[PDB]
Amino acid sequence: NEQVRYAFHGALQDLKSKPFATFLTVMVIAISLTLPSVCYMVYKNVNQA
Amino acid sequence: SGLVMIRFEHVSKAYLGGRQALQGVTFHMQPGEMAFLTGHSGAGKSTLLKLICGIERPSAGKIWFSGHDITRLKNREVPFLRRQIGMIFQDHHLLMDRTVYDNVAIPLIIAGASGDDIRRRVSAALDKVGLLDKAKNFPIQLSGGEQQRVGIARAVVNKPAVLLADEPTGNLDDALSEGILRLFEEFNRVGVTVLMATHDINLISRRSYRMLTLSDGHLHGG
Amino acid sequence: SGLVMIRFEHVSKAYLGGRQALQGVTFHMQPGEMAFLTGHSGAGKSTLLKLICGIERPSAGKIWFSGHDITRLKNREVPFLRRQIGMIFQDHHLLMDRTVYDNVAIPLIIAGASGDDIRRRVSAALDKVGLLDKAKNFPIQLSGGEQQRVGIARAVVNKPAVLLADEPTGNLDDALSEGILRLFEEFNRVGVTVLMATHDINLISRRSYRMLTLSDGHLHG
Amino acid sequence: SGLVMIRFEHVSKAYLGGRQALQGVTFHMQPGEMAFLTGHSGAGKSTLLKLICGIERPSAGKIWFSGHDITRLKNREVPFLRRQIGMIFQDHHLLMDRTVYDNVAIPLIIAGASGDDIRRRVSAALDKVGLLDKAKNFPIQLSGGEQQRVGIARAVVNKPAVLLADEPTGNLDDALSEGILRLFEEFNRVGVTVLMATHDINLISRRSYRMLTLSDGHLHGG
Amino acid sequence: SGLVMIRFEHVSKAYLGGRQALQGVTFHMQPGEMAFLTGHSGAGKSTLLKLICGIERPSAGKIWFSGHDITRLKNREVPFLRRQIGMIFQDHHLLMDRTVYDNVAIPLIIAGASGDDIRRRVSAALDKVGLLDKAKNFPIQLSGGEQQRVGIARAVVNKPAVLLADEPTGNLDDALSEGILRLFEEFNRVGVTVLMATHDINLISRRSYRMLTLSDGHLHGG
Amino acid sequence: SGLVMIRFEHVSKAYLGGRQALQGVTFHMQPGEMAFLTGHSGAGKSTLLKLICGIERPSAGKIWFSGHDITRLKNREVPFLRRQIGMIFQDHHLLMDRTVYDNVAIPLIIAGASGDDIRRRVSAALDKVGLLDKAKNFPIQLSGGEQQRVGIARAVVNKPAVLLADEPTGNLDDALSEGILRLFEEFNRVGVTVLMATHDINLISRRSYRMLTLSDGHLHG
Amino acid sequence: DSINVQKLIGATDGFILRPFLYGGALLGFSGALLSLILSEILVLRLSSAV
Ligand SMILES: Nc1ncnc2c1ncn2[C@@H]1O[C@H](COP(=O)(O)OP(=O)(O)OP(O)(O)=S)[C@@H](O)[C@H]1O
Ligand SMILES: Nc1ncnc2c1ncn2[C@@H]1O[C@H](COP(=O)(O)OP(=O)(O)OP(O)(O)=S)[C@@H](O)[C@H]1O
Ligand SMILES: Nc1ncnc2c1ncn2[C@@H]1O[C@H](COP(=O)(O)OP(=O)(O)OP(O)(O)=S)[C@@H](O)[C@H]1O
Ligand SMILES: Nc1ncnc2c1ncn2[C@@H]1O[C@H](COP(=O)(O)OP(=O)(O)OP(O)(O)=S)[C@@H](O)[C@H]1O
Ligand SMILES: Nc1ncnc2c1ncn2[C@@H]1O[C@H](COP(=O)(O)OP(=O)(O)OP(O)(O)=S)[C@@H](O)[C@H]1O
Repeated sequence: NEQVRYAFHGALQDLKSKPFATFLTVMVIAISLTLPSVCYMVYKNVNQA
Repeated sequence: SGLVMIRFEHVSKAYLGGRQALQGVTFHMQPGEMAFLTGHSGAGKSTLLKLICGIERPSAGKIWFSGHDITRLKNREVPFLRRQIGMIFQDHHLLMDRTVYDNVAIPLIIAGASGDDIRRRVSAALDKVGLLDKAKNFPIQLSGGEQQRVGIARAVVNKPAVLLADEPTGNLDDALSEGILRLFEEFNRVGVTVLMATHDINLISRRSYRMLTLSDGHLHGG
Repeated sequence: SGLVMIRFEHVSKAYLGGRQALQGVTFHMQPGEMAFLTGHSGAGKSTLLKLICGIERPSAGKIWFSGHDITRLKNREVPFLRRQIGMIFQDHHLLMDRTVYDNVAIPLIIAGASGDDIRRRVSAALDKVGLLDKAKNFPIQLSGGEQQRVGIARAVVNKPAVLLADEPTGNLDDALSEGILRLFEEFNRVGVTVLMATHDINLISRRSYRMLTLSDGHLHG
Repeated sequence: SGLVMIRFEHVSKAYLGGRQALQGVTFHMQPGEMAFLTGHSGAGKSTLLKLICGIERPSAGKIWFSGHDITRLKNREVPFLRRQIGMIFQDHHLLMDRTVYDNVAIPLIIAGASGDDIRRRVSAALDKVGLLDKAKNFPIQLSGGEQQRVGIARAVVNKPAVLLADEPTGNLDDALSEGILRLFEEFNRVGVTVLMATHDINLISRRSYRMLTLSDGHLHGG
Repeated sequence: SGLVMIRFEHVSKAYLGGRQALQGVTFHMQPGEMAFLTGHSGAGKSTLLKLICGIERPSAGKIWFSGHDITRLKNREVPFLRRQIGMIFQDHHLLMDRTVYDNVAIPLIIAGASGDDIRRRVSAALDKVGLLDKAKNFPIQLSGGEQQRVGIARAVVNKPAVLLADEPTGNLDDALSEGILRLFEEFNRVGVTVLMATHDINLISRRSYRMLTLSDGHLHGG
Repeated sequence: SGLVMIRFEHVSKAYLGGRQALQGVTFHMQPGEMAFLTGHSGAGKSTLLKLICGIERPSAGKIWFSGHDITRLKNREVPFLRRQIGMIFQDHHLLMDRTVYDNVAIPLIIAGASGDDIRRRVSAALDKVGLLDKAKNFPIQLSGGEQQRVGIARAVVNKPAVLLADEPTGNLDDALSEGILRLFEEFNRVGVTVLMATHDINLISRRSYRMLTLSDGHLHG
Repeated sequence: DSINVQKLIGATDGFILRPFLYGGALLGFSGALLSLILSEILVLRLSSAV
């Protein structure tokens, strides 16, 4: 059970190790769902209209 | 005799290039024996030390570690074979980007140990090698014969049943090499076998330990 | 005297940890001199060899390579300093995923050479070390004493003016160590200075070359 | 134990000058054993190697070669004793006026062999020593450590049951001496004993073979 | 086996400062065995040689000299223990104010011997060491490796059952050191054990004698 | 050249027995030179080191210490000759019934020093050898390799102009012998000449210092 | 280098397949959350235009 604490610690310290690249990657993963989301909203709002 | 810790039968290791690294190596090592593995450059010295850890599999013969045959050890059981084997190479494999404390505490985290359990053992292990009060510094700013002392400290952590030294002190001074050898003798006293492979002439000549003289893959002559 | 190929003034190198690696190392090497750099482990033997290549910069003093000062060489000019320096380390830095022929032709393409020119020089370089008819095979298939032999072959390509060896033959047999040392003489004969830094005792005691003793960063004496 | 190849009982060798070359030498050598015969200059090292070949007869005691006692071997049977013994000295006894091919092919002509039989064995023997494509040159134009390699090639021809090396590599480089020793180990692997007498310190110190330390004619202390 | 001349069981020697000179030294020596006692500087080499003579008493374990236990030997019987022990140190303990003849004749006067008996034995003992015609000169005007030869001559007088050499030839030339070692082998041939403790690398490497490698008070590893 | 610290002319030393210990030993040592005095047992290695301290007087020739002649130095002036000479022997001459602190403060009180002055210098001297926090303990309690370390500490007190070592590390391990030799370099760096006389072969072969070979009383050559 | 050292010391195949597994899962979750928040704010900003 103590094994899954070094796991979280290592993953978090790895993501924070290079915040430049980490932020760049979370941004470009944010874009890839942004438009699918907004296009589903224009799907439902015109469906209601 | 009793429970031979390491035992080869007719072990051969031919590589994908079709050349013989070992040929008919047969020997056994009692639980507590300290031996030297000498030989010329092209002899399968580090090849012999690789088969024991399960890093490489023999092309023939059989290998017995403790009481279990590991000739065709399943890949699931390999990580538990190396947990009983301490490995020291010519150069330290230290992770230079991380503190010595954690760099030594790795094997306990591998096996799974309490946070306070880790604190006690690494402090003790860093003390037997004589390198306490050094646990906070990084491997880069320790001196050349001081990084190796951590490599032994990392290996001796978790009480390995065998240390396999692959030409340690090869880049160390003669005065420092003797000190490392007195360290290995310190561990061999309690319960753990040693198979120090080496090139040094004045290091094995001052001790009365069993010498295994590999020559073109053939193991013992004396 | 003439044109001292390597010359150190009262030089020092303190690292970020605030410890003295070198202290007041002064010496000079003629173009053609072969010397041995010996010392204990805590002596800056590799640090001394690192200042010559521009890998590290001195904290004090002055360093002259050939007839030029390189104490504060700009980062624009370092790659042309290392093109006249042969660098052999204890552990060969061969590229494990690439054939020997392309693992020894690297220095030539660095300066830029013709395909025919590359073929001729590497073939000659691979023959001086005696490892011809071995160029098509990968370094993993060679023995522990030939991978190093390629390392010197890579260093001697482009005809460096100086060969720097950082404890070569440290993982090599005593029979092989003499063979490697006879290789470095073959080069020191023609035009290249050698600064073999080593721990060995029966390799430097069979020769009458200059011995540079480093003790806690203090050279020779 | 089994069939001791070489065995001395109480062998002494006093010469016509009335001085003792050996005194009470007692030892035995198994068929396959490799041993070193060390000692100071005036000790009967080459005297001990002379009694085995039947070149000299003991003044006391008995000598057993294979299963046969050769203490008072009849002069008719001596040439058949030395046919099973390979002899290498400090210097090559090469016949410098004759080609290496025939200089190596001598022992087969001594025993009596077919012309084509001679061609096959000397080519093989010149290959184990690694000196093929050298069979046409004369011993004078081969290098110093290359003439000795033929001397081993001549001895190993006809498959001797024992090589007796009388300080070989005494005029050879340290790098060359190790190569010759790896050659002797190559023969010792298959079936043939070796009794290499030597002075070298760094040659016997790298191997784990039995060492026989003659001192003023007294043979073994360890 | 038979009658072990020297035998330690679990011998430890802790001094008044509370530091361990020896820890669990266990070994035995047959009557005639020649052995080398090597080790680093701080190892109990001369401490081990001190317990045998009864100069120092063990803090634990037992010591057997010949057939008699001398662990708690009574102070009345100590002088008769050392009469069977020859003692040679790194430096000669010669009495420089007195002639070599009497300086060698001391042990017989200690035991009590006839005046003519003393004349015969010291002349013989001065001859085995090769130092006859030197009995009238004083130790000061003999050369450095010549005073030590008397120290062996004094020890070998009265036919000791064991020579204990405490780093002899430590201030002697390499050429002279080998000569002294051939002297010790000369005595070991007849009936007397030797426990030469030493630091020399090229002296023990030329002989095939048992080597006892002390390391921080722990005795044997090979 | 400049001021030769030690200079021997055609010198000889025949003892009362009528035998030649030295014969025609001529050499000179600069102020700062480190040299090795090697030879066999019958060669006057210690006799050569004894003439420098005034312990023995030459039977011929001339001996100059610093800039002064000491060939026939009067018995009134010898104690001031030995105050600039550090004397290390094979066997340490430590006083066994007296603590290390008072066993190293002997040279200071010889010349006469203040109690505060004595405390400061011996504490610094006991720290250069690395044997601080050991001064309160008796020499018998130290290991065989630290009693010698006090011996050098005693010699280096009062800052001698020359260190004379008579086969030190003869009863010391090879690992310890190098440590003692690294100590003598630490002193040869600043201002003190060293005349290490030794039998060792792997201690003098790792350095590039001047080697004075004595063969039957004939020096160098 | 850390992975090689861990495998040599005796780390199991699941010990090495962990920091990454959690890293990837956390990265996906965080990216989806941030993407949804950005989408909501951009649609509510275009609500000004509508
Ligand atoms: N990057 C560094 N940061 C801090 N200290 C360093 C660094 N590199 C070297 N040192 C120190 O510098 C001293 C000498 O270092 P080196 O030059 O490597 O000596 P060296 O061990 O003889 O070289 P080798 O063995 O040929 S690689 C030692 O005390 C090292 O700890
Ligand atoms: N991965 C490999 N592929 C092919 N041949 C190999 C490989 N590893 C080793 N060999 C060969 O195996 C023989 C002996 O193996 P080595 O492990 O290199 O012996 P070694 O060099 O004495 O050990 P070290 O590393 O020097 S202590 C040599 O002929 C090598 O060329
Ligand atoms: N033909 C001989 N006549 C008289 N004495 C001899 C003869 N051959 C050898 N000796 C003596 O025998 C003793 C030892 O014999 P050797 O064979 O000379 O030993 P050895 O010198 O160790 O052997 P080598 O040739 O050096 S490997 C010496 O005292 C020699 O002088
Ligand atoms: N007081 C003395 N009386 C007579 N002869 C002496 C005296 N001191 C030394 N000798 C002789 O002088 C020669 C050389 O003596 P040493 O100077 O002691 O040589 P040494 O043995 O190299 O010195 P060491 O070993 O460093 S103490 C030898 O032949 C000694 O016998
Ligand atoms: N009288 C003593 N009092 C306290 N400790 C001592 C005494 N004699 C020896 N020791 C210690 O015992 C340990 C080993 O004993 P030693 O006899 O000095 O070993 P040794 O130095 O190898 O023998 P030698 O004389 O060098 S051959 C060392 O740690 C010494 O400091």
